[PDB]
Amino acid sequence: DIADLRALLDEDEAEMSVVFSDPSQPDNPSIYVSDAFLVQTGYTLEEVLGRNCRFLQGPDTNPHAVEAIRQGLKAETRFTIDILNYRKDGSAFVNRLRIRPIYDPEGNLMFFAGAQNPVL
Amino acid sequence: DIADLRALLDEDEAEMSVVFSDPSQPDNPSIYVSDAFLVQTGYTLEEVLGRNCRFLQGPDTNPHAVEAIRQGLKAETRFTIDILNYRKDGSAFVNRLRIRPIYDPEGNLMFFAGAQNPVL
Ligand SMILES: Cc1cc2nc3c(=O)[nH]c(=O)nc-3n(C[C@H](O)[C@H](O)[C@H](O)COP(=O)(O)O)c2cc1C
Ligand SMILES: Cc1cc2nc3c(=O)[nH]c(=O)nc-3n(C[C@H](O)[C@H](O)[C@H](O)COP(=O)(O)O)c2cc1C
Repeated sequence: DIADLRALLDEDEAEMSVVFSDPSQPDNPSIYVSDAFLVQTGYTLEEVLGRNCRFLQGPDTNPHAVEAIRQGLKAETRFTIDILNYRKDGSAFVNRLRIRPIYDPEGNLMFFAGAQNPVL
Repeated sequence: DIADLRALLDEDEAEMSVVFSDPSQPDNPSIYVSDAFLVQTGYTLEEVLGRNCRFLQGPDTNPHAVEAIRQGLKAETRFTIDILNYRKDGSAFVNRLRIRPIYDPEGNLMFFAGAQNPVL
């Protein structure tokens, strides 16, 4: 039996590119990625599940934006950042990335939710 | 924001005593316990959340039934066992315990769900 991770999505996220990660696993890997994510990025589920989402970054991604995300995750707070991301075919797009922490009833950090929106 | 763990309950479990545990944490602690569980066992949420459910066992609990549960968990399969359990006030009851594993989209074990039913 498989956990319905999508039952933890916000209303805005249902038709969105969204990723859930497990920060209690080494390197905070994705444990769920929506079909919209896979469509936008050009990957199959097998290519990305269980990997840290940094594979979306590429040669012109700003390293300070990457460090900003890393510190935002450590802060365990809601944040949004515009970051240059890349599809499997090498094409680049500005990604408005919104991340929020999700806690268990004890109050321990449980998951991160990250929603991607191409900036048009 | 808090994960709706109860959104992973089976239909029969909603008005039941149920526990979810996190086997990736040391000693497989409870991360969710229903109000029906707390009512039947006589505990407050603070007294039991984050503890392994073996606190339900007591002086006349059969140690082979305990070992059976331990092996069933290692097997990652659905199982049910009748085991003598105890409330905080020391009173004892026969517990028909049903446990099932819950996996993530990758297929890795994610949670255990355990439902308690007093045998009448
Ligand atoms: C749920 C989640 C979703 C993420 N989505 C993206 C994303 O869409 N694009 C991106 O560049 N980084 C994303 N990240 C950030 C990377 O996974 C990583 O945290 C970032 O590169 C900083 O960590 P690092 O310095 O170890 O690489 C996401 C992180 C999480 C936890
Ligand atoms: C989700 C879950 C619910 C459990 N519920 C009970 C229970 O109601 N009564 C009980 O005696 N053991 C219950 N257990 C079993 C104990 O937590 C523990 O696994 C058992 O005592 C065997 O492990 P041990 O030999 O380390 O004690 C439950 C275990 C899990 C994972």
